[PDB]
Amino acid sequence: AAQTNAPWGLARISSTSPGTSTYYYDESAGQGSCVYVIDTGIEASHPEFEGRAQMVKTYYYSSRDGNGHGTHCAGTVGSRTYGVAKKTQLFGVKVLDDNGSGQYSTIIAGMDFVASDKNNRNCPKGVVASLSLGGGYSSSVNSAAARLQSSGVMVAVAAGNNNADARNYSPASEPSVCTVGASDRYDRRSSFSNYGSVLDIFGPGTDILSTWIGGSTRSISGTSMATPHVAGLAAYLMTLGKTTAASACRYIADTANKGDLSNIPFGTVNLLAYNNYQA
Ligand SMILES: [Ca+2]
Repeated sequence: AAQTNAPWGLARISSTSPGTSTYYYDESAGQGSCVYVIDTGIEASHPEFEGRAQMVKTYYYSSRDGNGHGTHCAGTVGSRTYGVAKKTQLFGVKVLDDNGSGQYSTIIAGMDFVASDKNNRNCPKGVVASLSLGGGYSSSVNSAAARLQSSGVMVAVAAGNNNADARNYSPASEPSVCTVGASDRYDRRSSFSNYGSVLDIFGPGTDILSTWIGGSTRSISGTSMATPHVAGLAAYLMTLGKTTAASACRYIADTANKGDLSNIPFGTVNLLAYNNYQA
C-alpha cells in the first residue's frame, strides 16, 4: 500500500532516503495487534481512530484527554491518516493529568496495569506499549518498565528532551526496553534529543503532524512524537510475522537505516527506524 503526501515521518520510516512524502507499507497495517498509549488519555471519538481506540484506565477523576498529548501520540501509532499501524487496536491509559504531570507512583501503577490487562484483550499478533513521558532516574520507574517488557510487551520509551545523556532519565535509561530519540526531516538529530549509549533507535520527532482533541490536528515536536513511530512500527512488524514483542527492539535495530543522522554524538547509535517495505 501507498499513502501519498503523508506526514514526513511516516515517509521516512519507509524510505532509505529523506526528502519524500509517500508512506509505503504492507496493507496488513497492524491488524490483530494491540498498542497501549500510556499518557494523558486518547480522544477515542476522533473519527481518525475509526472505532479502534478505547480508554481502558485512568488514575484521575475522568479518563478523557483534556491535554491532547496522548491523542497525538496515539494518532501516530494508529490513526487512519497519520498513523504507522493504521489497523491496530489502541488502548489508553491516562497516567498524566490534563497539564502533562504525573506522579511516579501512578505512572508505575499504569505500567503494571498493562502487564495485567493485556490478558483482558484480544491481541493475537502482539502487544506494544508506547510511553512518551519520563522524569529523573528512578529505580522503581525503571523496574516497572522491565516488568512490563518481561510480561511480553514490546515497550517503547522516549529518550527525553533536554539535550542530555538519557542514562539520567526514567524510564529511558532502563536497558531492557526500547529507548527512542528524535530526528528531523533533514536527518539531523532533533535539537532537544537526549542521546547516550542507552538509546536503541531513533525515529521522526521534529514537526510531527498528528491528531489533537476536538477532533482536530497539529504538529508538535519531541522524543514523545518519535516514540509512537517505533511503537506503531513494532505493531506493524508483529503482525506480519517478522518479529515478536521480546525480539522487536533488536529486529528494528538490525533492519534500521545505519549512518545516516548527523550529530551522533560519539557513542550514540546512528540508527534510524525503517520498515524495509520498498527496498
Ligand atoms: Ca533494548
